[PDB]
Amino acid sequence: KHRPSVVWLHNAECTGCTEAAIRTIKPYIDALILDTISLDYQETIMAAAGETSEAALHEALEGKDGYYLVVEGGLPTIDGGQWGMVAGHPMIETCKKAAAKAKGIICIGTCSPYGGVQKAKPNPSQAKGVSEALGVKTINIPGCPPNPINFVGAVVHVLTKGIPDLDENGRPKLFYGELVHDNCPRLPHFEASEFAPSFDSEEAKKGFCLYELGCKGPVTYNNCPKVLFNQVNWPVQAGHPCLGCSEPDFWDTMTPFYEQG
Amino acid sequence: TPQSTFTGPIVVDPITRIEGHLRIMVEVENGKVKDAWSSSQLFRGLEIILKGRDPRDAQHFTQRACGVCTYVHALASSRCVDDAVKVSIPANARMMRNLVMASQYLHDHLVHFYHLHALDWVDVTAALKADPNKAAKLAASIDTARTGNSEKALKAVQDKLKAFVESGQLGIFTNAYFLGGHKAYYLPPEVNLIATAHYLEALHMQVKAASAMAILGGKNPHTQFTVVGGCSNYQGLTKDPLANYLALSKEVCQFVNECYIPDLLAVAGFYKDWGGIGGTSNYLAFGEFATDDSSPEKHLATSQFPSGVITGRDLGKVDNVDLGAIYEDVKYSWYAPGGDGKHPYDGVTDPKYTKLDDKDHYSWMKAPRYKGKAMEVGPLARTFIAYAKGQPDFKKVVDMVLGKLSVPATALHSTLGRTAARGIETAIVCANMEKWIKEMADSGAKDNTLCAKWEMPEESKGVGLADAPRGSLSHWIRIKGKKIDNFQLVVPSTWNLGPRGPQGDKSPVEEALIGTPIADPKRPVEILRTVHAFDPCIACGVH
Ligand code: SF4
Ligand code: SF4
Ligand code: F3S
Ligand SMILES: [Fe+3]
Ligand SMILES: [Mg+2]
Ligand code: NI
Repeated sequence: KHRPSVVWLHNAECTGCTEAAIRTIKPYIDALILDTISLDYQETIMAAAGETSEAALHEALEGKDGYYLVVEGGLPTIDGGQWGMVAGHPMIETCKKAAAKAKGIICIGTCSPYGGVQKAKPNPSQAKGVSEALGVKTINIPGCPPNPINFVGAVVHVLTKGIPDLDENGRPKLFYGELVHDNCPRLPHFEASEFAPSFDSEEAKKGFCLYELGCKGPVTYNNCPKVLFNQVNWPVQAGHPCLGCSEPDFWDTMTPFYEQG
Repeated sequence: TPQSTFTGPIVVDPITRIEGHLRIMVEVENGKVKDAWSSSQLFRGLEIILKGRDPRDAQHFTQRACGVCTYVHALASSRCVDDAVKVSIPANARMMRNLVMASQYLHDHLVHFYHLHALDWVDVTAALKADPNKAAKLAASIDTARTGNSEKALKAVQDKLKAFVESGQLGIFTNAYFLGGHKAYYLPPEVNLIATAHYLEALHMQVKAASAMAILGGKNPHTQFTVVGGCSNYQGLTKDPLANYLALSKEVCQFVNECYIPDLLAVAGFYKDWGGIGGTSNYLAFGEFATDDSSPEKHLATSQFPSGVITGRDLGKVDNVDLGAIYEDVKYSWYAPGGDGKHPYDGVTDPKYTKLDDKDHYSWMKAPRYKGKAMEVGPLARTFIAYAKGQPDFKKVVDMVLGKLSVPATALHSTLGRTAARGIETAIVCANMEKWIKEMADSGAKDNTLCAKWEMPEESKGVGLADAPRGSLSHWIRIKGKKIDNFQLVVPSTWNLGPRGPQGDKSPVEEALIGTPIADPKRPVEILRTVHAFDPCIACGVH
């Protein structure tokens, strides 16, 4: 309408991505919400509850002029999608509905994009990504959770300028274009073969590379070192290796987080 | 006071402004709730997903049980493996781990009060009716003197909201129970305007609070600085970061005091009738901010925010926690039969869904019971236990509150109580930041040791205890083959919002819901008020 309408869905998730969205500055959450978009459904912060919340949802999707769909969390597929329910309906059923007439679909977090932690072996709920589940191309903003800078960025850009340049796994190239390791301020140690053998060792106190401790920054695509989190830090700067969280199925692909294989 | 004659069932699904998926189903007799059911709607796995994996990886998987409660699960898990592994983390690790948790308490309770609970007592639309000059005077009479509570500041808030509303695109306010007036909403427009100005303020303050946490924790949400044996963030031990940390923290504390607490007390004054609605008997706390985090026993005993189990509402007998007494049933839960009464070390997670509104099986959360009884965990439990023990800080603050409110203390046993407790301890964690920070700034500067050396056992078992913003959190592990044989989490929200035990006994939330007055069954704000006071986190609860 006067402000574009965004419908936000929560499925198999931890809410770490709604929390990351609100960590955004440039613009701050309220600004984005009052001035830019029209967040019409978002269970975590919406005032109405129960039937009233579903009426609100209905209204949004029936909106005289479209909506953009933001999906958080993967979809519980086992037992007809009944292991994940909202308003007495299965989560799959409802993303199916919302995605149907959605002007666009943005998957916030590694979970929605690629199935997530619930999809990690042995995957008891048989969860899957919004894409794998619906069978539609989605704009993935992976991460556990993603940098608000990347989310808000993609949202805005999708509302203004249109769909951004995506890589092979659907991630806007703008943010998921360079390897974490390539911008990592510890690269000189990695090249110099100066590795930290333990978190208690002098090398670790000295800031030596964390490859030996299992840093996946070398195979991870994200803007964490360049952009930082909360305008203040990021894992490797906190002396801890990157878990490769912006990567598909990372829970099983990066598994022994403290080992290189 | 306001109450309908409504007889019949009401169900609120989804319960919004909480974390996770919760369906609440109550039976109402003449406008008062006579029975309740707490139905958790999503199952992920976690405990199952962790079986057979490397103990060092657990903290990373479990931290994903929740993104609101961030870090606490990585902490609880780190403490758990430190136990099975038998490592005594260094002094600075304890200080840094405890400091990040304080930062978490800060961010968590601010957001919960404003963004999650507030909408249950405040009518944002009535903030449009208040005159800013009259509002500012009241703000000037009830709160700390702040430029933010000015006539012009309040006015701009009112002008922003007004425009928005007059845009017709209400957004999150769409269908709000307070649209049109609601007999349950008592606050005068002036206080609705003040609260709404502070609501928007807290959206910015919470960013700043999560930024302080990220200095020490690597980043927020989902800290990346703890490791088996201690932490890895050697820079968090330094002069500039610590200085900055101290700065942001200070700025978050000014809001807690000028806005948060005053607002809380303001809302509480108008709704004193809630000091008698939704109370429980039993309270449990594993405690937090310990001075000797070298073992669970040493945690329970040395916690600045103390341990205890209050039964009945006997505040004269705060017993000690017997970790062997803790257990969880699965009778009314969506799990296979046969597993009722398991102690965490022997926990069993066998999901077996039935149907919606089964009554015999209605939740994915298990029912954690102590020595046969339900326990309320969280801010009210902490406050009660801490107070009962003569914890100085708690005495001062609780009495300052009991006084300004002119209510007993027996009055805390309620939704009003639970709500205030969350604020009371925010004021106390804020009261301790400078002190705690100086200790670590000084220790780090002298010796930066952050991680101890340790070794992986073939077989072992351990438990990580912590009192997160919502209550009693414990992670239990059984290492076998140098791998995960069993990893079980018993989370705060599982205690408060799980279903009935095998004795058919209600959980804290189901018990607190009985006697809840419904002024208007079509817009049941009262149900939400009690439910949100517990600060439900369904992801945390079910995992
Ligand atoms: S991607 Fe991560 S932070 Fe986001 S909802 Fe999933 S587990 Fe949580
Ligand atoms: S610390 Fe990690 S991301 Fe950085 S240089 Fe080393 S391997 Fe690369
Ligand atoms: S763990 Fe994730 S947040 Fe960045 S530093 Fe690594 S891709
Ligand atoms: Fe929690
Ligand atoms: Mg459990
Ligand atoms: Ni949580």
